[PDB]
Amino acid sequence: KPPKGMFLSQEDVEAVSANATAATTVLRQLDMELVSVKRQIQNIKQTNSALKEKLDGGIEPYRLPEVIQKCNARWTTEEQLLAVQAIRKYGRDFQAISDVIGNKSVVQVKNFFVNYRRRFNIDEVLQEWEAE
Amino acid sequence: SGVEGAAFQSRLPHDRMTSQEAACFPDIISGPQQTQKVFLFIRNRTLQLWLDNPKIQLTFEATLQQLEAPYNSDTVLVHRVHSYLERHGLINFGIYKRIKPLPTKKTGKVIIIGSGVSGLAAARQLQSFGMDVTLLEARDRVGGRVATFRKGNYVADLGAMVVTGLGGNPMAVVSKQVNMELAKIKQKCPLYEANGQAVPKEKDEMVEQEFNRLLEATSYLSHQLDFNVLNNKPVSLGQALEVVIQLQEKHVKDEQIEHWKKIVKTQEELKELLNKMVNLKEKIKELHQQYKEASEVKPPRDITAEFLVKSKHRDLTALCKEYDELAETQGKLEEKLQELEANPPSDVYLSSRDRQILDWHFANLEFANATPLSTLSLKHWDQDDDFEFTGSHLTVRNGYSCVPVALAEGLDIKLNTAVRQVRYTASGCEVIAVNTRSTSQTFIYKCDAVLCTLPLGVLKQQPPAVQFVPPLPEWKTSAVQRMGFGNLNKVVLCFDRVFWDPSVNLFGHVGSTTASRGELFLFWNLYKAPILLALVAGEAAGIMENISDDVIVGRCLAILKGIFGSSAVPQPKETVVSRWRADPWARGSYSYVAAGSSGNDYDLMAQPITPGPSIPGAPQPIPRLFFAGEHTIRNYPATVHGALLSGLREAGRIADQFLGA
Ligand SMILES: Cc1cc2nc3c(=O)[nH]c(=O)nc-3n(C[C@H](O)[C@H](O)[C@H](O)COP(=O)(O)OP(=O)(O)OC[C@H]3O[C@@H](n4cnc5c(N)ncnc54)[C@H](O)[C@@H]3O)c2cc1C
Ligand SMILES: O=CCCc1cc(F)cc(F)c1OCc1ccccc1
Repeated sequence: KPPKGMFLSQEDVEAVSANATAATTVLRQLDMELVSVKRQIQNIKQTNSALKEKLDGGIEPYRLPEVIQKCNARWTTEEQLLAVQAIRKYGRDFQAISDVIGNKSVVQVKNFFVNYRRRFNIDEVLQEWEAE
Repeated sequence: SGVEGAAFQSRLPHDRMTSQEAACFPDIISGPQQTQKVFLFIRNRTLQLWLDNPKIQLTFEATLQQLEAPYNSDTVLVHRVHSYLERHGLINFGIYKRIKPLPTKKTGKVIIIGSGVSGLAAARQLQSFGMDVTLLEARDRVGGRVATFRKGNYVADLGAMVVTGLGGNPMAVVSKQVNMELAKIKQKCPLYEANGQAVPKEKDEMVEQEFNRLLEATSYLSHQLDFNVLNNKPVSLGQALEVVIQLQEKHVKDEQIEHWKKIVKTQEELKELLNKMVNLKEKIKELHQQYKEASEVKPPRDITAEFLVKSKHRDLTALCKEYDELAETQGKLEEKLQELEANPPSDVYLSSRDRQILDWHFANLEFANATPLSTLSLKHWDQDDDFEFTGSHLTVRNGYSCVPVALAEGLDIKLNTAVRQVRYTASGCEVIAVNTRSTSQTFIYKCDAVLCTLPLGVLKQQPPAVQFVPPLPEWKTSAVQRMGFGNLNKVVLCFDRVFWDPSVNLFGHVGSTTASRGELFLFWNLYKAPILLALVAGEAAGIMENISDDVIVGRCLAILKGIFGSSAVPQPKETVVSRWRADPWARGSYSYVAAGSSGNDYDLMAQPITPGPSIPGAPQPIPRLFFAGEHTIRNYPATVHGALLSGLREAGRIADQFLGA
């Protein structure tokens, strides 16, 4: 029930009246508290300004061009051999495996996992991936 | 309505009987509702007839002829109601032409100490009732704290000068009885900071509003947080305002800390994000080198060499995707951080200019209460608030003294007679007094009863100006100690020409320090001849009394020169400076509800004193020593109307005691 924009808690009232110099002490500690928060803002602004200056150049010297490859349905020998190595390295990450081969959808990779499960010791290969 | 307005104008509920009426008509208030309504109409109509023409006495016979059936059928009831109104001063008070000339058989003898308004009003009543009345006045004039300076065409009031609203105000009746040139006080009051520049309209309003909100807050602090005692002593309005202001300054710092903490939290979220990016950039940089080396193994290559190119490629685009998202988040954070960096909460609760203007509003309150805010009772300082009259405040253009002078016509007033001692016994009273012009001329006044209307300042004197034999009992002296008696002074400045704004009755000077906020803070243009009044309030009142008039007038002219220009302000032709605390017949200006006091002390002040028996085992004596004056009326203290009412009260009380009701 206090006027709008007045602030008057029982808690604060006692803290400003419990002592002869309670008020100025309270407000002094809030002054120093604010000073040390501003001090901390200065250190981070300068720390972050140094970090921004390291990101000068973005990653633009390092971005490859984006090639699109017509998602073909036939598995060349060379494409099967890429999948087996991608399994060895990426496990069940069907997306990464697709991105490596280039012309094979995520599902086509999944289908590959079963059709060539026997002939490519795919189980042995996944076990081999889980060691490292 | 009409009979309803009569009750309202008499400070009476129209549809209900008061405590006082219950006392005089217990048969009616304890009886059926229908007779109470008949009583209330008889009372309200008799009030109306009186109010509709207060220049002539309203007699019982005249009242009955004007009542109509069924209300004029119980004539005993009408006569009882009329006499009640007459005795208590609700009709036929003030100055009226008397139909039946005053009977010569005078019954009883009353000495009235003081011929201010309270003393005068009682005396008029007591004479009307047939008693022998003498007033003893220390000064060479009537009116007490109604004191009008008059020289030539210059007329200006050194004491009371404002008639509050006329709705419910007994001064309204008096003003139809006395030629008072009442004029509305336009409340617009421009302020000029110490450098003479006007306070811009934006700032005048921001701070007045803050002033009003600070007052509300102390009241919240009083009622909701029961913050009424601190360190075993009663809290004052002053302390409460300090505590409220301290907490608003605290909240401003709390809000600043909360704000910069949102910036630190965000900067730190950004630091962590940047560290994640410089490491990812380095990892990308090194990976690209690998992709470059592997793709420079010119084909035809075996399928592991091909897998190396294609998987480094895939690994690199993923890290670039990871880095592109982290940079999208870096923009979202640098946004928050720039919005926050641009929304800083208020820097300060009040600037130094703010605080000075605020102090003018505090000085204005110190004026209204004639006392520093550190002395006002937080719990009770505004207890008379629910009794304020309705209507515009007014001033008395021909000088308020026209009222006491008029009331004094026909009374036996011994001026220049300072009471030194009040003796009251079971058999009567003796008032010992001296001539103020040669204190060796001693006077003894024997009487049935003494109405003491000495100011609370005089009653407070140690050592005493006026000795009571036997001494006043503790319950009365303790009240006298607790009650506040404050101080307020005026500087009258009479010029030959008007250099201020003629359509502006008030303007303020904003002092530069809290300490001096009461010093010449407000100026009044109230009169026909070019006169400015200047107020000294608060802590400044008492201090300026030990400064010469020439310096006080000098400080005034300096202030006015700053506001209106050095060439526009000539030297005054006449100046007066009040020193009310030093006035030994006043010892202050008017009472205030002090910390540690309350409304009940005003009732205690009004309680009469009853001596003990002369012979032991003798029947209980009647009361002998009665009290009136502004310090004796709980609901209207510190006013002229309050004093007038208190005199009417005691005259009824005394007449009831010595003539019978
Ligand atoms: C500066 C100032 C501004 C005010 N402004 C406001 C205002 O504008 N409007 C308003 O309504 N009220 C105001 N008041 C208050 C108002 O003036 C008083 O409440 C009222 O006039 C006092 O009436 P009273 O009869 O109780 O006391 P007083 O008028 O003081 O009467 C007491 C009398 O007793 C006399 N006396 C004292 N000692 C002795 C003694 N030893 N022997 C004999 N006689 C003695 C005094 O001289 C005086 O005449 C103001 C008062 C002052 C001083
Ligand atoms: O000149 C003296 C002022 C006397 C005074 C004392 C009161 F106790 C009540 C008043 F009505 C009043 O006068 C008008 C006033 C009203 C509000 C604020 C300040 C003054």
